[PDB]
Amino acid sequence: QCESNPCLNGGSCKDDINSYECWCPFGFEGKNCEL
Amino acid sequence: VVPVDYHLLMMFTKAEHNAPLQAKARVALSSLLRLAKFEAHEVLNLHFVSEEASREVAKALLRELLPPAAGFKCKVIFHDVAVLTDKLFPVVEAMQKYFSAGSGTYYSDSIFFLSVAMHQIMPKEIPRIIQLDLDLKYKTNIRELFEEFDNFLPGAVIGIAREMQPVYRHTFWQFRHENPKTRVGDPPPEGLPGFNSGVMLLNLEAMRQSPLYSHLLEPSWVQQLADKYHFRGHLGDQDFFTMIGMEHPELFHVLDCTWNRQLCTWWRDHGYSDVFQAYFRCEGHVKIYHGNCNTPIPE
Ligand SMILES: O=c1ccn([C@@H]2O[C@H](COP(=O)(O)OP(=O)(O)O)[C@@H](O)[C@H]2O)c(=O)[nH]1
Ligand SMILES: *[C@@H]1O[C@H](CO)[C@@H](O)[C@H](O[C@H]2OC[C@@H](O)[C@H](O)[C@H]2O)[C@H]1O
Ligand SMILES: [Mn+2]
Repeated sequence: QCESNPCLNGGSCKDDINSYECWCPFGFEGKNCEL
Repeated sequence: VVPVDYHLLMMFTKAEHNAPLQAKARVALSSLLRLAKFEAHEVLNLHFVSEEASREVAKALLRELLPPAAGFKCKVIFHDVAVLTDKLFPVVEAMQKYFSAGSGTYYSDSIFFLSVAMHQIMPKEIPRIIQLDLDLKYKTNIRELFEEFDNFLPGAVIGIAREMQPVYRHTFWQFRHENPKTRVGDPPPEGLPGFNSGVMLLNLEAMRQSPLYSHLLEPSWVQQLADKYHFRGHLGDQDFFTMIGMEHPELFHVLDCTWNRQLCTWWRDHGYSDVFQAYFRCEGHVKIYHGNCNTPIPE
């Protein structure tokens, strides 16, 4: 299994090799939508 | 008396030196067997999908729990994960790239699609089967679930409960963005939140006999719908059913939430605090708890 991608774009797994941007759900920030 | 068979199927793999899985299986199987009641002519068939090490773990656990208190007839059957993987792969290959962690197409992911092609895998003599996760706790006689087969409307092939987190709200974001007015990914009672695979009524006959269902298994149909929905996932069968469930809700008899009360709240803390309640709300007398994402089940 993989950890869900917190980003709204790219693959379903976080750190999708083919993704460069991360669009976070409202209220979250960072390369993995942390804070 | 002509013997009447009841069939359950559980995935139980990589269980050796995996104590959290064994304890889960222990909680599921003891509650199941403690509370089950079947008439004298009836037999409960417990199918396990396991590699050889887990088959042995399962046998050791089962001997401690069988025969069941209620004294009904119970038969245990094991299916080789490797044999099933090879039978599944031709049917399931093309969907793997859309619904597996992550890409592309690996044999190790094929088994997570077993339910979608279960009608081609189980012998024809088996007309129906209930596939169950092992991170469950049963609060009623499993025999009662079988009556929900009688509630299938014409065209319905599968009984399945809704997903109780906004995971599909998240997954379908781009389709939602392009279609502001869609119910796809919305909470119930009027939204289409998608499905959870922890409890599934697989009517193998109806799956075999459905022209629509057979078409949806074809590579080009899988691809057209995944394109239409911009859909990527890593939850396997759950993701495929959720997707074809958006296009063809007639295929599914939606079980009440109490038949698969999911406890996982992971998505609440990952962008969906506001809407989370609308997905997670389930009321009524609980029949099955589902401690998904390793969530302790209450006692
Ligand atoms: O190493 C594993 C992982 C999962 N499973 C089976 O696959 C099901 C789905 O996994 P899990 O319930 O952990 O996922 P979740 O319910 O959190 O999606 C489990 O209930 C088990 O029956 C298994 O046999 N071995
Ligand atoms: C996203 O990744 C997280 C962390 O790995 C998982 O916990 C999520 O799965 C959980 O929520 C959705 C349910 O359908 C799963 O059964 C449950 O484990 C995953 O979406
Ligand atoms: Mn589960």
